[PDB]
Amino acid sequence: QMTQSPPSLSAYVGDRVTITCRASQAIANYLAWFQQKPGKAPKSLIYAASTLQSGVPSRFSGSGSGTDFTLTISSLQPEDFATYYCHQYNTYPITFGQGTRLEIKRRT
Amino acid sequence: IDITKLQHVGVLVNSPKGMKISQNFETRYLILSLIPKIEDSNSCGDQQIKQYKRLLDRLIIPLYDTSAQITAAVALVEAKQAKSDIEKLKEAIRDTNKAVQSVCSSVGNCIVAIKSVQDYVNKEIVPSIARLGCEAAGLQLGIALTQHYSELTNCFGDNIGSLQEKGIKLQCIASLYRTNITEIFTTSTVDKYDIYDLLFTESIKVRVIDVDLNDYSITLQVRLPLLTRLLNTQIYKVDSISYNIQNREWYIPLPSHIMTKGAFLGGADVKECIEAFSSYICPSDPGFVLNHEMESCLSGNISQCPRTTVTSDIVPRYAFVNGGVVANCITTTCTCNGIGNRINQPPDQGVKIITHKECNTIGINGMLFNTNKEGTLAFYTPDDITLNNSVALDPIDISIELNKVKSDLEESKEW
Amino acid sequence: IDITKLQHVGVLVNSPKGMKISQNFETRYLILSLIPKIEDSNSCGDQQIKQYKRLLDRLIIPLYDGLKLQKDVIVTATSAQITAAVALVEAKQAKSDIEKLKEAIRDTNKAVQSVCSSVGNCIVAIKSVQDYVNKEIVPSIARLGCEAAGLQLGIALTQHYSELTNCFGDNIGSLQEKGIKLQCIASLYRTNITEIFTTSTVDKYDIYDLLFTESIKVRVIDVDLNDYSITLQVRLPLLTRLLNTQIYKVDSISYNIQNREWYIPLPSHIMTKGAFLGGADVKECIEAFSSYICPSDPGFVLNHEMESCLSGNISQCPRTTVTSDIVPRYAFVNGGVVANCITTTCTCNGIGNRINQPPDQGVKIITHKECNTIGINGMLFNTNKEGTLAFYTPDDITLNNSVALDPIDISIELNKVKSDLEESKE
Amino acid sequence: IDITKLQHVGVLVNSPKGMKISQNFETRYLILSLIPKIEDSNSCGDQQIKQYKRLLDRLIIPLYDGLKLQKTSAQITAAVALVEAKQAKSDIEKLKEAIRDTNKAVQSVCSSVGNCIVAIKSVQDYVNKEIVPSIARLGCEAAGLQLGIALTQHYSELTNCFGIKLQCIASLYRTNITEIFTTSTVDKYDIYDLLFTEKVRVIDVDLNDYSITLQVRLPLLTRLLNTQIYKVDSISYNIQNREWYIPLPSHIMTKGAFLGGADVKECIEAFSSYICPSDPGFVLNHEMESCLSGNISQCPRTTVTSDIVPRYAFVNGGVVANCITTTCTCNGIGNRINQPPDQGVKIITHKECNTIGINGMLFNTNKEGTLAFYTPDDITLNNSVALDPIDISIELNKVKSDLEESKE
Amino acid sequence: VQLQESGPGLVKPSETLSLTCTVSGGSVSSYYWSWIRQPPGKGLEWIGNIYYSGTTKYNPSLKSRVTISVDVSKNQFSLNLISVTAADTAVYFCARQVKSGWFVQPFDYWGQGALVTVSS
Repeated sequence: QMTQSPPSLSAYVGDRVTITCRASQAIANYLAWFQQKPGKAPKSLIYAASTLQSGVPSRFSGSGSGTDFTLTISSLQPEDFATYYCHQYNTYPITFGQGTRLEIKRRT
Repeated sequence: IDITKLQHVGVLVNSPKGMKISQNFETRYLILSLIPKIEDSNSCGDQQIKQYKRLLDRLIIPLYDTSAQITAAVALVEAKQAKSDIEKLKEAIRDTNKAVQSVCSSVGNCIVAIKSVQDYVNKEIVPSIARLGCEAAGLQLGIALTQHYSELTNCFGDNIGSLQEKGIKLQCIASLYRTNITEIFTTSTVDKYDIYDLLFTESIKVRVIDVDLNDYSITLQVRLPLLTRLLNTQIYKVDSISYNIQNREWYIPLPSHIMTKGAFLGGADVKECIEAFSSYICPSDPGFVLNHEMESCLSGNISQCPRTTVTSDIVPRYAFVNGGVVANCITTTCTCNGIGNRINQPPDQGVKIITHKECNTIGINGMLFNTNKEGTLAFYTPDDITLNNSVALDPIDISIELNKVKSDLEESKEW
Repeated sequence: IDITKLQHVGVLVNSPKGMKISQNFETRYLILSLIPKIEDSNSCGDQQIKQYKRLLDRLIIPLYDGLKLQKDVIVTATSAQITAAVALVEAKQAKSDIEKLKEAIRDTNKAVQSVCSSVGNCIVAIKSVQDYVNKEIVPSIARLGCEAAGLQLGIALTQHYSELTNCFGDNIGSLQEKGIKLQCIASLYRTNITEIFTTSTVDKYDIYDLLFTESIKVRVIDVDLNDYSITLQVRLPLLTRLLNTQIYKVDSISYNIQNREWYIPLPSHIMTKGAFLGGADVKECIEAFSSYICPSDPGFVLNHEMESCLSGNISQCPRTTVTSDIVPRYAFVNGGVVANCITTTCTCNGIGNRINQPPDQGVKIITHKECNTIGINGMLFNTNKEGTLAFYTPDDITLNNSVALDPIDISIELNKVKSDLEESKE
Repeated sequence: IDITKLQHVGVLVNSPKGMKISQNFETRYLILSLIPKIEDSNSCGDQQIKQYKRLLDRLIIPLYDGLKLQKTSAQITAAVALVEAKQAKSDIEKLKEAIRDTNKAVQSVCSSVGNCIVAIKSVQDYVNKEIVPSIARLGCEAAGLQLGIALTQHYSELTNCFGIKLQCIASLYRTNITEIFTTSTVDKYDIYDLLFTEKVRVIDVDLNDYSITLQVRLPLLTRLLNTQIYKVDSISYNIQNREWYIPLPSHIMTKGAFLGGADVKECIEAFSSYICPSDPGFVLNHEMESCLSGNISQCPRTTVTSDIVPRYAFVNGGVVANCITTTCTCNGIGNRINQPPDQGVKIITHKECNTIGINGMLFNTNKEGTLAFYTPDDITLNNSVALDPIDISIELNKVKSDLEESKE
Repeated sequence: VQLQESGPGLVKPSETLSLTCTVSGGSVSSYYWSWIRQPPGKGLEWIGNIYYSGTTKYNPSLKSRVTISVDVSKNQFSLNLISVTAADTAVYFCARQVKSGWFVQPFDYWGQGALVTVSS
């Protein structure tokens, strides 16, 4: 089973921003970070924790394995304003987490 | 030992070997642990198995209090001190960082068997991080430990008497941990020797002196002999065949193994005694000691040998003595198809002897090959033999002849 | 029983112990369903079940052939077939309940079925693997998929099939006359015996004996070939003491005369019950704390000379020429420690000496008092209680009942006797 | 053989049933190939796919020293078998070369001289079922998981039986048992009779490919005739209130037109048959068989020590027993039927017994085993033998005292 | 590629419900699809997969309630369930995902939203 370290991050543009999903039970097999964007159709982003999908930029990347796992991002931009999730495959019911409502800052 | 006549009357002396005994009682105490490792709490099925293992140990915990019990208690009480000693170290080493680790001084070891499958678990581990599941790792682990449980239970399911006697034996525990211990059985103990006898640790028996229901471990005093030769003591090992007489087939019985020493001998029992390339290994000198009459039959007035009626099998066709052939061809007719004839019928005979120089390839019931055949053997001697040791084995037949003698002696003692 | 005087001719008679017998036939019945059931097989494991099914024919068909042979001249050949078939006909009376109730298992998955007509008499069942299949289900659904759960099932069923074929071991087509033990079917499940073998009905007596039915065997009265079930006449005992019953044990430690280590032969166990005096065959039956549980009355009759040896007329005790076992040389009699003190050099270090024995005296007792430190190889030990002399020690002893034990030796002797008969008054 | 005159002394004789033994053997050579070759794909392989190989094959291959001893004669039966195997080993190796890298063709039916070495490959049927996971469904790493655990299981099943019994090496190949075991030799005889039979053996072994070689025998069944097997079941009979029985083997038979004991302990019963290679004909005392031939007045005896039910049993509906340890209560009317002291038993017949209920067990009559007639005989208690040798030793030692004190 | 849902958006309680989902491009019969839902407020709950060989596997949180369909010709698949309570007021996305190693994972690939609004 999975969860989320922050339920939100009031992160302004221009900094590293990341995550710590902890597996419960702590385990290897991997988690498909996907962003859901309310108002449009979602899609799957990072299959197997570093093999980011076709066409997604290299800004995102994932670093870790096993009991927990974390993100790696820099050079932020507002278009990534969408609730992400994480995942636990190898306990057949396809678990998710509560959610990460990111909130960009410096409103124009 | 007139083998040159034994060839002619049927008895054979094949493969004379040596003998040795490990009369010593060097013991070292090596125990069990049955609860392997896990990382950050897996426990995926480790609870499904341990109450089950307690269900085994149910009929292992009890105890209570004879010229073998004196041994089984004197060893145990002299070592109850060492048991109390290893209690502390047992407490220390129940928990570990690796599978195979235990240390003691007083050069004698205390090195435990080990957390049973922890070798395969240390192999299993690196999947379960970075590649696999709690589910799949527990799957593997459960199937493995259940294999191990059955493999354990076949050795020793239970207490109640006569299971431990042909149970716990060190070579069966070796079979239990075989995949683990094939390399390091010899190394677990300090002693080293050739493959056959001490490295083999011949079929020895060990007794569980203490058991821990609470932590699922058994305290085994492993016995471990020390070997040394016994000189002026060899063997003239034995096997018999058929032998015709009056167109009827009789034989003579003897043991499967014997032993001689200087001037004494005996048909030593070697069931609990493994045979080797040059010298077999009994744990104690057998005493299959025999009649003066049969001693003479062996090594003297051979006319005093017995003679008995075959019924089960035609033992000839294992008629091969130093390249030659020794079989009951008066009835199991034979052929020298080269140097061509049919083998003849001397009616007084029970076994011809045919040399490699006589027949350059002998036939039997209908096959034809040749061994070497240039060995060392000879014969020319026809014989007529006294008949005053006719016996039998069937108790019915003995009793009937006895009742016949009763009839005769009753007639006589009335007369 | 002259317990004491024997102890200068090499005997340990341990102690009296009581006895029990299974007087009655308390009887419940069991049936089996050798398949496990799954709640949903959405193209799930069914090949493995087919493999097991095909394999099980080999074991199950000879059983049906034999069961079919069991019938006598019917009322709808050999000895115990009589009682077996009569019990099968008495089971025909409960065939009604059995055949009504067999379907509830196939109808519904469950580990143990406790449907019963009355409280006292109940008939129950066990699906061969379902206790474990209730956790084989979870790898198949909501832990993993079925591609490997089916494999786990296959290995499980193969282990179970070997585990049954060991005890229903088809050595012969007509094997049914041999008894299947309660303990293979006890191990059919692993951890339900201490529940059902104590709960099947009122079973009160403790773990030790009544819940220790080793010797008991089991019938087969219904075998099926379409749902693949077995039925078992499960007898059950009901025990009480038996009167005046004293079961002793018997050892035989050598007394060597003139460097000839010989020993009286005797049975394992000897008992006495009023006038009864015979050495039972109790290997099949349990050793308890103070009273032997054997179903039958194993006492029987022996040679008169053996009774005379036990009764006290010891000059008829038969000696025996041997190379003795490792056993008969020395052990302790309740404080009185006896050996053969011509071979093993019993050596009291207190006072320090080798212990003297004449060749005349076979063996000799040394008690608590005559030497506290009775000395042999490994003596740092305890010395408390009585082993009484009580034999008019020393005495003259005879030899005229010696024997030989191996048949060929007797054949030799009687052949000599034939020649001697042909020589005496010829 | 003379059942009729034997009914009166406790004998049962079940039925005549012949024998069917092995005389034509049809030796076949089988090779076991291992490491199931993945279907022609890539990207997967492991080590404990191989670890056990050195282990078992090194347990086995040093067992060669006890073969050159050619320079109970099953030693040389084995020797001749091994010589024939040696003679064929050339084509054995040629086939092995063909099949090894062929990585398919699980079973081979070449049939150059006789039937081909089948070269049973360990798992390849299941592996063919397995591949479609490994390709077009998933990667070959879940396949590696499943295959590793399955291959390990198959090895653990090997190690149980590696003097092998052929049914276990069959049980290795659960499906593949009946096919080859049926159709190697064209089996128009009962397949089930063949199923009963069981020896299988190794002759040599490869270590670099790790293939095991076996020499299988797979015989034919030729019915011997003019020879029928009998079962025997004796019961008590009483003398002076001494219950003595008649010792006899479990079986007897009539080879040709002569007689003799029978040892079907080797073999399985049938409806007319007993599938044993060996022909047990173990001669017994002429004194004994004088009774079976018919001369009953020179039979042996013995003091009884058994359970009860060997004191009564059926003979074709009509029951025969000792009426003293089991009081004969025919319901004609139900009352005790005691003997003369002369007899030991009574052959009770279809006189009034409609449905007897002795010992509480009610069941039905209509005997058919004829000769409703008793037995008067001599006081023919001559051979009062004893079985256990101890009693005989004391008996003859009393005889020794007797002769020694009477010889003076 | 492109997935796309279809069907009504109103169901009275304890009735049957069924909605369809179809591709616009791609290639059916070579792999699976699956169904995911969530309430409008919180969470994300997997319902079950669909496999082109007529095989489905479901979350036992909703055990024995549901069935998923196949359609190889029209390149679609749909739902059919019977215990349509009110607490399942939610949205029902569609999945289309692909192999990786151990066993294979469905997720959001294309679905704009199945507008469900159940009512009394």
